[PDB]
Amino acid sequence: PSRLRKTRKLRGHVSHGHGRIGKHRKHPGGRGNAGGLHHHRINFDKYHPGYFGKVGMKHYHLKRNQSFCPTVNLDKLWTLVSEQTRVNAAKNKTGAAPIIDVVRSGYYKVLGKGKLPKQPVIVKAKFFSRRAEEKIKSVGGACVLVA
Amino acid sequence: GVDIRHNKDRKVRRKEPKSQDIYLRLLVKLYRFLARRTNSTFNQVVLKRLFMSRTNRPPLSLSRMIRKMKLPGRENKTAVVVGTITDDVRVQEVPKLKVCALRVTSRARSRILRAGGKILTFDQLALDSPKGCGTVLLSGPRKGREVYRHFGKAPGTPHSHTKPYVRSKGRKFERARGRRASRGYKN
Amino acid sequence: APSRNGMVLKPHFHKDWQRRVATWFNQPARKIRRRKARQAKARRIAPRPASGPIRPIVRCPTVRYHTKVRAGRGFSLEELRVAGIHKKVARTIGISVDPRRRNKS
RNA sequence: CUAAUAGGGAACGUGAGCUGGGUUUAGACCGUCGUGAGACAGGUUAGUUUUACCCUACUGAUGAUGUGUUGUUGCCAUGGU
RNA sequence: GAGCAGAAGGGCAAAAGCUCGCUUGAUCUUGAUUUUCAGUACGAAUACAGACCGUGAAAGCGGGGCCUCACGAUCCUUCU
RNA sequence: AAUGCCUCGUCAUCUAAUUAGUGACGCGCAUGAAGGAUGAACGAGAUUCCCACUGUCCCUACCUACUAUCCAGCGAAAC
RNA sequence: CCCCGCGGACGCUACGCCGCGACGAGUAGGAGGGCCGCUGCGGUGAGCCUUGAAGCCUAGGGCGCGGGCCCGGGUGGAGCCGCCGCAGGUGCAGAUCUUGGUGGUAGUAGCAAAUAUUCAAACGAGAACUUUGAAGGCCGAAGUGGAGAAGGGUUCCAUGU
RNA sequence: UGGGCCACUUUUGGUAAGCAGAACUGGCGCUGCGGGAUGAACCGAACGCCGGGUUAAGGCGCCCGAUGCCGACGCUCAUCA
RNA sequence: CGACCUGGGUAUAGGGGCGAAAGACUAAUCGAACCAUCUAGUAGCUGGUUCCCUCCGAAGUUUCCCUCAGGAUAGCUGGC
RNA sequence: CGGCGACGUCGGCUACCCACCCGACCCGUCUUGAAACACGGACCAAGGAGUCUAACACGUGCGCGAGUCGGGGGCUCGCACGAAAGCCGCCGUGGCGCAAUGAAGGUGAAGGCCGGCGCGCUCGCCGGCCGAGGUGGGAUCCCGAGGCCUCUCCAGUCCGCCGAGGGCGCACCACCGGCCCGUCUCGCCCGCCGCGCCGGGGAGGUGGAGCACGAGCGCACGUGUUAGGACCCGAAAGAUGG
RNA sequence: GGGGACCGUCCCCCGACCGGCGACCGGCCGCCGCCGGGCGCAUUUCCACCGCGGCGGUGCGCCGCGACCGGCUCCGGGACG
RNA sequence: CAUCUAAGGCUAAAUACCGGCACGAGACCGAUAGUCAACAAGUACCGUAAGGGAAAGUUGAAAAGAACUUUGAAGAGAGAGUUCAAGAGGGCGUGAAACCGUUAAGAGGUAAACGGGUGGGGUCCGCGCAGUCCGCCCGGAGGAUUCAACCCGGCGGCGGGUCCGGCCGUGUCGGCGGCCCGGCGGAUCUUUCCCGC
Ligand SMILES: [Mg+2]
Ligand SMILES: [Mg+2]
Ligand SMILES: [Mg+2]
Ligand SMILES: [Mg+2]
Ligand SMILES: [Mg+2]
Ligand SMILES: [Mg+2]
Ligand SMILES: [Mg+2]
Ligand SMILES: [Mg+2]
Ligand SMILES: [Mg+2]
Ligand SMILES: [Mg+2]
Ligand SMILES: [Mg+2]
Ligand SMILES: [Mg+2]
Ligand SMILES: [Mg+2]
Ligand SMILES: [Mg+2]
Ligand SMILES: [Mg+2]
Ligand SMILES: [Mg+2]
Ligand SMILES: [Mg+2]
Ligand SMILES: [Mg+2]
Ligand SMILES: [Mg+2]
Ligand SMILES: [Mg+2]
Ligand SMILES: [Mg+2]
Ligand SMILES: [Mg+2]
Ligand SMILES: [Mg+2]
Ligand SMILES: [Mg+2]
Ligand SMILES: [Mg+2]
Ligand SMILES: [Mg+2]
Ligand SMILES: [Mg+2]
Ligand SMILES: [Mg+2]
Ligand SMILES: [Mg+2]
Ligand SMILES: [Mg+2]
Ligand SMILES: [Mg+2]
Ligand SMILES: [Mg+2]
Ligand SMILES: [Mg+2]
Ligand SMILES: [Mg+2]
Ligand SMILES: [Mg+2]
Ligand SMILES: [Mg+2]
Ligand SMILES: [Mg+2]
Ligand SMILES: [Mg+2]
Ligand SMILES: [Mg+2]
Ligand SMILES: [Mg+2]
Ligand SMILES: [Mg+2]
Ligand SMILES: [Mg+2]
Ligand SMILES: [Mg+2]
Ligand SMILES: [Mg+2]
Ligand SMILES: [Mg+2]
Ligand SMILES: [Mg+2]
Ligand SMILES: [Mg+2]
Ligand SMILES: [Mg+2]
Ligand SMILES: [Mg+2]
Ligand SMILES: [Mg+2]
Ligand SMILES: [Mg+2]
Ligand SMILES: [Mg+2]
Ligand SMILES: [Mg+2]
Ligand SMILES: [Mg+2]
Ligand SMILES: [Mg+2]
Ligand SMILES: [Mg+2]
Ligand SMILES: [Mg+2]
Ligand SMILES: [Mg+2]
Ligand SMILES: [Mg+2]
Ligand SMILES: [Mg+2]
Ligand SMILES: [Mg+2]
Ligand SMILES: [Mg+2]
Ligand SMILES: [Mg+2]
Repeated sequence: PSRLRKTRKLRGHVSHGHGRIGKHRKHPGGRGNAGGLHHHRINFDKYHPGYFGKVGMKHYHLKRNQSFCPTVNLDKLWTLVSEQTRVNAAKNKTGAAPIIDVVRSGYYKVLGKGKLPKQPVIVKAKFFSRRAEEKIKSVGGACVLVA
Repeated sequence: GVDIRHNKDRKVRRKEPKSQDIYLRLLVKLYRFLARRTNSTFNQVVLKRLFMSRTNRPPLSLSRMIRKMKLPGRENKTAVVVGTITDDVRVQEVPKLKVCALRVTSRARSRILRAGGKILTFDQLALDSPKGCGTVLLSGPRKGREVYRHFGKAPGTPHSHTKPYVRSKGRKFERARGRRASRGYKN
Repeated sequence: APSRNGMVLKPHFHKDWQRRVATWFNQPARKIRRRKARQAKARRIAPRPASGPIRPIVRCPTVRYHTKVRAGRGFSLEELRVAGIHKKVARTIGISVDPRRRNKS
């Protein structure tokens, strides 16, 4: 809505909010990111450190599918299966542990943030972290690798 | 003439909700009367939070609510939040909670009710405790927002750990000069 | 000129973009035209499936998608050979055939 | 020569008053400087000087107000000198 | 009232000057701080901490010059 | 000297009187040889003088034509 | 246990109403409010209107701090407005602004290059200018004469206005 | 916005300047009002629309509000007061 | 009477022509014609920038910049 | 309490003209300073200048919420409206968020208390519990001795208010710890189909836009910055083809 | 692959106990009110008119006067310490 | 090790479309706008040429477009007539401002104009010109579907252990009742009865 804007309130004020001394001119200072090393250097250094220069090795023809490895933490591991899977295993008299295949749910790596409830579980994944495997074995579970 | 300054005369605060939600305005009418006609400071805090903007009323997760209600001496008390109660899927067991919230997520509401809990709106809370007795007034994390990572001292100053505004994150985006001693300086 | 904190923005509008702008006001008409052509084609092939030929089961290539299965271009010649279907009769009875796809497993 | 041939101001009075010798465009010559284009508070020659009918000022020319109309003869305020 | 390399100012006497003896702390490192300052950088400087050393009988002192000046980004190159 | 700052150079001549002209001199700021120096004829070229001639002037006057002026008709512009 | 009386003002669009206290300059600039204004769309006003819409004019009556608005009179002759939202090519004194129109100047400057006109008559409503006649003059054959090229294109010639 | 300027006082260059350059506070710029006849800055005082009272700085022959007080004490005569 | 004047027909075209030379002339245009387009070229520079009331209310200073008629930066401002 | 009232008077005036007293220089603009002998403006009418797109940032409103979003496609008499609306769910592909850090190879965020043991060696095998530590502040909330009452009292019946002190402490702030990735220094152990120039672990500093019980996503609006003709008008120029 | 069982939600029912008849509704009662029709037909009730009537409210068509009270203010007398 | 088989050829569909033919629509513009062009517009006109390029819509329902008389040489008038209207008369809907003529009123030697304060005059306005109104009471003289209380009927409002139903929320059991004789789901178990190794 153009009726809610400052231009309706600036009718009758000669400078339109841009001043009488400095006026509103075309491009004082340059166009775009002009002069980022000369007369806008303070702004670029203050808010964008690291902007200028090269760092690291360049790699031609990056295929992002090769490095596709979504990760899931331990605190969300039991959300990949139904609540019925969880409650049946908890009240199970035998030592049967459900299998959570994180690859089926769309994750490849199991990271170890958080804590697990105290009941065994078999976790299928492409990759595990050291602490994720340690906590899974702590609750009596097992880590099994898939490809 | 009087030697005074007028630049701080007008106090800047919400005197009413900027929202046009008529259900929020009705229970603002309710708690405006309660704050005026009682001596309870609980009603005054609740009323001023009803005026507040959404960023000033962050959501409260189930885990944080459970943790604050598990502190000693808070049993059988009503957890009141002026805002949304949100499910947390990182908690496995939900105790019996009595809660009053402006909004409750569908899944958080189902979990609370299965645990044997109780959910009240703010008009039911007024009937249940007009003076707000036996309540635990909680708030969500106010600074749990992405904007607060960018706030603070400028990223290009020493000892500042504030996130810069970058379109993309990678080894080519704002990592060379001013970020490592090998390229000019680090600070 | 930059002003306080901000993002270094690089718009790609230095190249007379206003002379090549694709508006989409014919999108609802294109959806109607496609829908009418689909209906007309289905009427043309009277009892035959409206979608087209049957496509094979195919695993998606990369490591991002090899857990997923979709429809391929056509049945390979080794598949038709052991199914007992001639590779020239297959297309006439609604079986799509892809002669350039092999079977690794 | 004369009594004397005092010094000055008025947008260094005065160019819709003139003139245009000088300076101060474009042509050209000489000396000096510069590799050169070119330059010279150096010299020299040739080089378009537009408009007033408006307002005021001023110069003159009719008139105007008041004595009822109209005419003759007059006075002198004031200004110049 | 001399000298301390140099401009000037400060400082300094069994010193910081002069002469000897032994040496390489003018080395390897991470942070913090001061100075200019926007409390950005560079340069310079201060106080530590961890190595490895020098010197001295030792306490200690020393990571350049008694202090205040003597210097230099991105990109590229070159060496380790 | 159309080339010399000092400079209105110095001397002579021209005049009553000449920063002008001509002749002469020359350590010449900074003349000079394919351009230097001469030399008739020529020139809407620059300069000085003399005779004659005159309203250029002393010192203005008068006359003629067309205007301006007034009238009938017509009728702008600058600003 | 009010009752010989059967009764008792207003209010509170709560985005409303009421009370008390202090305060009030403002360029550049920012913000808020606008029952200020223009145009169009969705709703709504059982809206207005040929018994007279819009527009315009008005020594008419008023309201508002103001932006502006309402009403009377006249002209006009066919459409228009209020409220809730929505959307803008949405408000002018300037820009040596653009286009159009109009003043003062001003009945002014001016209608002054190449010697020159006059008398009578006719036609005609009307004659300094037309026509005829009579004079006086000019071009003076390198013409103000008689013919062509280029260019023009019917200006040629009659008749009429 | 990133042209400032002015005044008391301190203060540098300059013979000086309504000059140029600093420090401090205030002002003008952005500010009207009473007074200084007049005036960006001085003196008083800062401002919604008004009635009454009283003042500031400044005044009270007449212009022009207010001494039209029987004001006090002296000083001073100027033919540029 | 000549290196004379002149008609018409031809030739030379824009960084080109033509010039007994003046940067002259090349259709009133010449130290680079005219026409259309790129093109609404760019402008730290000049001019303008349209209704009302209420509230708050500055700066001409710091640092850096081929910076000195401009910016970034801190300061001063307003709003939430 | 008085007077006065229809063809002459009564009241009114913002509005019309005129008179008088005081005040009063012409607006716009740049500017330290304009009435300026600074520029533009003879007059009137109509037109006339911060826009739209994209991208960010923050604020605000709305829906859902560890998710969110169908925008591309498809299905629905193909069509007045309707080019709308509705729906899809094995159309969520995908985007953004949910994980960071390193140039990369890669790695990748749980502790606290009570016990027996090697040696409770700065510590390794377990047990039991609990589930992001602690300090100082901290709205709110909870307890609360003691008071506040009636016509009066010996003696409790029910609850309301004030209340010194005490307690649990939201959000947030300061600080101290802890965890993850990079990089140093020191050091000793462990693993085994590959006994390796193999793999893992510890302590103490330090670098990170991190963790430490999520807050985001979509839509709308506002403001600011930017690229675009970019608030409007304005060069001297440059190029292409005639 | 089908068919089952189990679990989680649901949608209807067969019944009772619990809180309510509610802002989900009817029937009976009880109280109250209104309306219509009778009866009541006159010291009641109502209607309209008159008094230069009174008590209230508002307000005088225009122009004016006075009084006392209160607020603010400028003055003047008198007396006491 | 993987993957294809160059240096020959054809091929629809989905895609594009500011020219053309024919259509439909619009929160667009409304005659200085919208195309330059609403109209005899790429026209008139300009330039040697390449090229440049306008302005310009509206009587009335119907021409019923003013017969006739009269002055004038006519333009132009005065009468008359048509029309609802010519105060619509062929560039004719309305008809602003600037500017001009005339009439009326007022004024005028410090150029006008303006702010504040009054005064005078004028034009209008006021149903101005004996000045509001209405509640109760008192008195006077009059009228009347005539008042209270009762009866009949209708309709409401409020209350009632649920008086009676109908129910509503929360649980509560046989699940008789739903994988045949009720559904939808589940990353829960299974033929240990059944169609594919
Ligand atoms: Mg302003
Ligand atoms: Mg203006
Ligand atoms: Mg530079
Ligand atoms: Mg203020
Ligand atoms: Mg002079
Ligand atoms: Mg002249
Ligand atoms: Mg003159
Ligand atoms: Mg000359
Ligand atoms: Mg010359
Ligand atoms: Mg030479
Ligand atoms: Mg000549
Ligand atoms: Mg005299
Ligand atoms: Mg050391
Ligand atoms: Mg030292
Ligand atoms: Mg000479
Ligand atoms: Mg002479
Ligand atoms: Mg000589
Ligand atoms: Mg030679
Ligand atoms: Mg004030
Ligand atoms: Mg103000
Ligand atoms: Mg506009
Ligand atoms: Mg205008
Ligand atoms: Mg004349
Ligand atoms: Mg003449
Ligand atoms: Mg002759
Ligand atoms: Mg001839
Ligand atoms: Mg002829
Ligand atoms: Mg400036
Ligand atoms: Mg100064
Ligand atoms: Mg200024
Ligand atoms: Mg100020
Ligand atoms: Mg002031
Ligand atoms: Mg004054
Ligand atoms: Mg004075
Ligand atoms: Mg006063
Ligand atoms: Mg005075
Ligand atoms: Mg007086
Ligand atoms: Mg004296
Ligand atoms: Mg030349
Ligand atoms: Mg241009
Ligand atoms: Mg300027
Ligand atoms: Mg200006
Ligand atoms: Mg100036
Ligand atoms: Mg001005
Ligand atoms: Mg002046
Ligand atoms: Mg001038
Ligand atoms: Mg100017
Ligand atoms: Mg002008
Ligand atoms: Mg103009
Ligand atoms: Mg306009
Ligand atoms: Mg749709
Ligand atoms: Mg996916
Ligand atoms: Mg704490
Ligand atoms: Mg810490
Ligand atoms: Mg911003
Ligand atoms: Mg532009
Ligand atoms: Mg160039
Ligand atoms: Mg047009
Ligand atoms: Mg029109
Ligand atoms: Mg005529
Ligand atoms: Mg009419
Ligand atoms: Mg007309
Ligand atoms: Mg008139």
